[PDB]
Amino acid sequence: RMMRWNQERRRLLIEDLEARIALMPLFQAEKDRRTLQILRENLEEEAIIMKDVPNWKVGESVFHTTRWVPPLIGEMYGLRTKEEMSNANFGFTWYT
Amino acid sequence: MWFEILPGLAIMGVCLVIPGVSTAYIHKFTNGGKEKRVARVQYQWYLMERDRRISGVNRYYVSKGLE
Amino acid sequence: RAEYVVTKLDDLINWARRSSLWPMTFGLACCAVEMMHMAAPRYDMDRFGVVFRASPRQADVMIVAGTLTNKMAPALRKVYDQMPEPRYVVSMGSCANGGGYYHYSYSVVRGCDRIVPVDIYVPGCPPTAEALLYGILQLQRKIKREQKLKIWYRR
Amino acid sequence: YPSKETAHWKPPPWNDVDILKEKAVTNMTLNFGPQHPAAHGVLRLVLELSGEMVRKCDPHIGLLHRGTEKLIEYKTYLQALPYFDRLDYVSMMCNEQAYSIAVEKLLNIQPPPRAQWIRVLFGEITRILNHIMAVTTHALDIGAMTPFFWMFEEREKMFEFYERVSGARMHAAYIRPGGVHQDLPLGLLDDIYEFSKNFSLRIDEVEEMLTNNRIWRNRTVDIGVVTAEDALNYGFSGVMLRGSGIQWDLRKTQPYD
Amino acid sequence: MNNYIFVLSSLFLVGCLGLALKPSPIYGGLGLIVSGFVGCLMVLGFGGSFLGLMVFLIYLGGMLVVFGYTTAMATEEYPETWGSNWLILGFLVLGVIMEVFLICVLNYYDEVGVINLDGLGDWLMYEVDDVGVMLEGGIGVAAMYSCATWMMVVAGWSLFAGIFIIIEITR
Amino acid sequence: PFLDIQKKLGISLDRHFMFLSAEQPYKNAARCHAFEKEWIECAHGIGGTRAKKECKIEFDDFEECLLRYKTMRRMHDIKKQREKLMKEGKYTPPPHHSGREEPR
Amino acid sequence: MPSTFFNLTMAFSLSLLGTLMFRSHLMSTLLCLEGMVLSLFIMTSVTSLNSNSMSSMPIPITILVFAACEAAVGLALLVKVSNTYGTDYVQNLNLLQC
Amino acid sequence: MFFINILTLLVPILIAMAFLTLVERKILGYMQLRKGPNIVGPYGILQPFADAMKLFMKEPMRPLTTSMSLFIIAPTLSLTLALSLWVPLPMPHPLINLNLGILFILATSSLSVYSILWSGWASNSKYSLFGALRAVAQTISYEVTMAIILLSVLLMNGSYSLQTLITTQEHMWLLLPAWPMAMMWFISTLAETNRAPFDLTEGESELVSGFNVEYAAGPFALFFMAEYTNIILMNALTTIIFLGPLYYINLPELYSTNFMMEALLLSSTFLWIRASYPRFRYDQLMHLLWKNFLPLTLALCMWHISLPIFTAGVPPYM
Amino acid sequence: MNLYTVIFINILLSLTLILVAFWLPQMNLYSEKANPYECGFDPTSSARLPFSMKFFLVAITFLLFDLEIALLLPLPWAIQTIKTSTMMIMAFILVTILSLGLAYEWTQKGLEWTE
Amino acid sequence: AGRISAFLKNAWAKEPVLVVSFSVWGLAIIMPMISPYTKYASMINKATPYNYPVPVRDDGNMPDVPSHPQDPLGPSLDWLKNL
Ligand SMILES: CCCCCCCCCCCCCCCCCC(=O)OC[C@H](COP(=O)(O)OCCN)OC(=O)CCCCCCCCCCCCCCCCC
Ligand code: SF4
Repeated sequence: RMMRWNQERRRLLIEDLEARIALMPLFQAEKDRRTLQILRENLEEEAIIMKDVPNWKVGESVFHTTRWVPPLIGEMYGLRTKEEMSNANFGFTWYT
Repeated sequence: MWFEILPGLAIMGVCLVIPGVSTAYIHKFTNGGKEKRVARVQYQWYLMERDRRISGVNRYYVSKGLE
Repeated sequence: RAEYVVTKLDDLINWARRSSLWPMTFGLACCAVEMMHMAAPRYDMDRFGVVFRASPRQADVMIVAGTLTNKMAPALRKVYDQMPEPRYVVSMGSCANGGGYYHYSYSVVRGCDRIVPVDIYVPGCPPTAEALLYGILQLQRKIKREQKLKIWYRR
Repeated sequence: YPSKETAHWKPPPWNDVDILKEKAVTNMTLNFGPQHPAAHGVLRLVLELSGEMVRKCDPHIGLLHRGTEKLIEYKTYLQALPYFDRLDYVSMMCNEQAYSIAVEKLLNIQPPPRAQWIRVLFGEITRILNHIMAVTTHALDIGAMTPFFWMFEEREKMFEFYERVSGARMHAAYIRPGGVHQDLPLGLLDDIYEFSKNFSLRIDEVEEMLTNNRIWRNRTVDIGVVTAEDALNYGFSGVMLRGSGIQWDLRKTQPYD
Repeated sequence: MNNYIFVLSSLFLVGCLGLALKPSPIYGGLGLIVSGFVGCLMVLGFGGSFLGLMVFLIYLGGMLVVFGYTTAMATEEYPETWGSNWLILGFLVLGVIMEVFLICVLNYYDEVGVINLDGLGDWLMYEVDDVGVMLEGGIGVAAMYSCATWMMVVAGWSLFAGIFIIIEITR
Repeated sequence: PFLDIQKKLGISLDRHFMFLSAEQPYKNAARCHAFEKEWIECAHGIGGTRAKKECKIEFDDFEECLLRYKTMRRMHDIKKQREKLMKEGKYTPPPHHSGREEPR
Repeated sequence: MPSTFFNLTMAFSLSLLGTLMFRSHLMSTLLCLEGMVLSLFIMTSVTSLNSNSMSSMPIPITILVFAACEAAVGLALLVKVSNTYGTDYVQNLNLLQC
Repeated sequence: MFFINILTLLVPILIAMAFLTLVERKILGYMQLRKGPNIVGPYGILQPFADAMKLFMKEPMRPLTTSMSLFIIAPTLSLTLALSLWVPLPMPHPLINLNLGILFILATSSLSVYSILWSGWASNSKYSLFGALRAVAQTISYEVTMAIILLSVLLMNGSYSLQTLITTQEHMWLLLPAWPMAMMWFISTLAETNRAPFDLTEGESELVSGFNVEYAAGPFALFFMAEYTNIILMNALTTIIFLGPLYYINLPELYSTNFMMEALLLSSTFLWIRASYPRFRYDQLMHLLWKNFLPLTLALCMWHISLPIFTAGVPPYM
Repeated sequence: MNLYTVIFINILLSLTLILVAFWLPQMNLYSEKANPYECGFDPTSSARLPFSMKFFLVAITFLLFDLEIALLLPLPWAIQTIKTSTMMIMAFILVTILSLGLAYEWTQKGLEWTE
Repeated sequence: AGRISAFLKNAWAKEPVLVVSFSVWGLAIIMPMISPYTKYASMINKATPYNYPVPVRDDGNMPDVPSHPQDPLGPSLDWLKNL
């Protein structure tokens, strides 16, 4: 009865994981345009309304490669509030 | 006789049902009639933090009716 | 009102001390056999909230059964001077009250009361297990009628 | 190339093993004072431990001496009879039965038969008052508490066979040199029968609980393996020698009553 | 919140400082059950819940032996640990003032970025996984049985031989 | 390695997880796959002393994919300015950096 | 991450600063040698856990199977230091220089 | 609204424990043919309040030869932990769900030792040093087995989350697959939770009130509050890991209601033990548990590895 | 955060319950009840001397196995690998060499309480 | 035999633990080698799509599964069902 049941829990997982397969496109699309909306929306802050300093480029990368750097929490919403900063830092780790 | 033990049990026996049945009704009240919606993986947390962003900041609501 | 509140607190403070008093695993003579027959299924201590704990730090009353010799006497007040001090005492026997037999011998103290102060005295050579039980029901009201918060208010 | 800082360095040994006979152990002298429930109220039993294994014990029995070999000296033979209940405060009549014979021997007297029979009857009820007090007290120390309680409903049922015979439940000055002080009442043997038919099952209700376990059988076995010819050199003579195979008893060899 | 791990980290440095002063092995062992617990926090403050608990399972059953032998080999008539002299209590209080000194020194030299008390708490995870599954630790530790099965034989053999290596030292 | 009895047998005893971009457990990635790859396919057959001067672009980048330092001073110089700019003003933070926005 | 490793490197060093200055116990130096390991467990796990280098996550246990097997051989010598002296003082073993 | 859940999670276990002090005195009594408490309340229902309110009036002994810091922290550390183990304990939906919700138990179960070591080491006394040492070789004995008897069960379950077993037991109790594990688990729930037929640590008859003898009333209750609070966990787990009650998620109070019915038996099953069996002499317990259970454990540990791969029964990582 | 709300409480539930035990009993601490016990006598030695245990070797075999236990714990995830034939074997190899290591000590008188 | 087969008889009467252990040991490795269903453990565990299946791009080749999931080509596990 643990043979025939544990098999089914796998059969339900495949049912439950293939659901996740169908929605990677929608999420990855939202996640791309979202994080690609954060850091233009940090640039415009950093372009004119701030940064009238000496020699300073505003869209300035720190690489020679020209490829896409996946941004990160320290850059992406690194200058929102702390609670929005403390929600990927310590979001899932601190129990939903 | 031995039936004098039942008070010690059936008063202990109305004392360990509470932390089970109170743990759900307190979740449903806070979670909107649903369950606590635990998150073990990084995907179930994404759905929350998505659903947290499709409404007011509480995430136990809006779905279809929008577009 | 304050006195009425304090009389009831002092009546309510004692209900615990008198119900759940934990005597001490003493021995030393025949008299101790009757304490076992007071732990027996005829005259149950545990029904009265009375429990043997074999350490004084966990204890609330000493039951002195048996001849308190001169060698045992330091070990009897080294033990009475190891409890907290709501500590009570009970002297089972006529060897512990006065040294009934052995009152005139040389290696016997002529009373538990020579050494530790006592709240109650149970007579009988082997006092019946229903005669300590009358005593530790009488010690159980001898501090029902203690007024330890009353005499704090009027002080 | 000796220096002042090296003239004290004697050379080393050849086998690379030197001499450091210290004997610096001290073995943690502990005592089972007269409050430990193991000690039956009175014993001290100073130790020399090596952790928990026992290397040398040194009992200081004497914390209950009163002097009832010196008080008999000042009290006549009837006025000293109840001292003998106190010696073994568990088996009372068996002491009275002894002192009530050493006196009789000196007097060249024998009691009547009906006294001898009842003097034997209680001599072997005390036999049951005690092995209850030994089977069970030896189990409190080991952990099993219940057969203590099961039998002290059965044991008080026998103190009512003194209180219904003598007056006192426990210290019954009943077996004197002059036979026995006072006869039985009409409703006594009819109750020992109603007690004796059933006591044999209460052993089975305990003897079951203990004589087949592991724990009891892995906790007492191979403990105290005192050999035969050393018990006699030590003078046990009661049960700590027939428990090692010495067939000996003073009722098949020296029947007195 | 932002100052979470710097606290768990400085309470670890302290749990390993008094550990270094060498009090009696009890209050050093206590000094490690704490810092082992605190290690389960920051290991867990950066993700994996497995690896933190491990230290907080080994060095409980580890320091349970350290309590045993010290009562038999390493213990004085008087432990004389922390509140017992002034040689340790000075360099337990001047170690901590040296800490609050030193970390506050080199935020003024905010050029190597060893600590950035103003830019603190914003660089801890670095773009983890947000849409994802089957990612935690313990999937990596279970590579002992797939693709890293030499970490497994080489550590198992150590415990196979430790059991022999240990008794020849006692015998 | 000295006494290299791994290539001699061919098998990968342990030379298949020396670095980050090395067969992660199921299919995951090690946060700098794109850079270590570009660093080490560069420094192959040119080994050693000439992997240190011409293949410096790929390490200078991988030294910043991993340490990720220059992004801190480029993100601390911001705060240092804004924390200085405000506190004497001249800056009103928008809604979407002080809280209230329209999440997506 | 670059606030703990200076703080964990500085925790390694204090334990390295501890297991070189003794205080009349061999069993507090062995003891200081495990908190030394412990800072390397954590300063190895995090590096293998911010980089998401799960392939290296077998390493913080293999480091630690030799944290107790070394302590085991370490503890077992005290049995043979005690059984000569019974005191476990480091000042008591100086009869090799001869 | 979360504090109102802790308040309904800790009150209903300190108020239950209290009546286990009572129930551990009556059930033991009627086996001894002796009524327990009958008097202070109707049927002894009001005795622990006396016992409790009695102990917080007597002089907490600050002994002259001790370490007054660890003296006070052990009962703080005992009542904390064994009370804090109820946090993830899943009546159907727990207060705090955890992936590694059972390693949380094992690790925190081990810190219940240091309340017994630091206590008796602080308190200068031979009869408490022993009880400290009596736990050292006890934890050494079972803790090898409270993992593997707990692994091999969770090996034909997947994640260590205690919540998964409610779905693993959706149609059957794991007592039947693993009664060998459940036997040795029961005894390993009985060495941990030193209350036992083999107590060996609070030995009244050998080590009188071991690890506990220099402690007077105030600190003393925090061990009884912790020991009799821990008796109910390690039976509450058996009512989760081996005895699987009814989930049926529209009446989740059926789980909690059958969770009652079995936990009281397993909490009332320990009570037959103390009234039925003596102790193991402290050299058998480690010869009974490295020799008899440890090989038999590794076998079934190996059998349940070759149980699913033999057949198919692989637990999923949800 | 949600757990810190559970567990700072239980320290306070313990810490608030201990302050109301030292400052609400009315004590009388003088000399002879503070001094240690040993069953009604003045203790001979100093209570803090070498115990000299006898299970010294088993404490180490535990010290080695707590690693080995830890070295088992990733099996619930290891079965979710695609191979499940090295996980098969290498789980037999670990458990077997243990029992071999345990059976050698079992015969060479390791867990036997030197005496 | 007798001089080996009857030695197991006391070792089953006394020492009745190591016989189980030494049996279940020898009875654990042996059963997967004589099973009908051990093949599936490395297959039921290989079907799980934890990661996303990256599609290839059609370049006039690979007559496999077309751009349609419910299309009869490809790894259509009807063995997990109807096990
Ligand atoms: C008297 C002395 C008392 C001091 C000792 C107290 C001991 C307390 C008991 C020990 C705790 C056992 C170890 C706990 C480790 C965390 C358990 C865990 O792994 O889960 C944590 C959980 C995230 O893990 P997970 O759920 O699996 O991730 C998926 C998301 N659901 O969710 C989390 O991320 C939360 C993790 C942090 C919780 C740690 C609790 C610390 C409590 C504070 C201790 C210090 C006391 C405060 C100071 C007072 C002064 C004494
Ligand atoms: S009074 Fe009587 S029963 Fe009590 S000890 Fe003395 S002789 Fe024995």
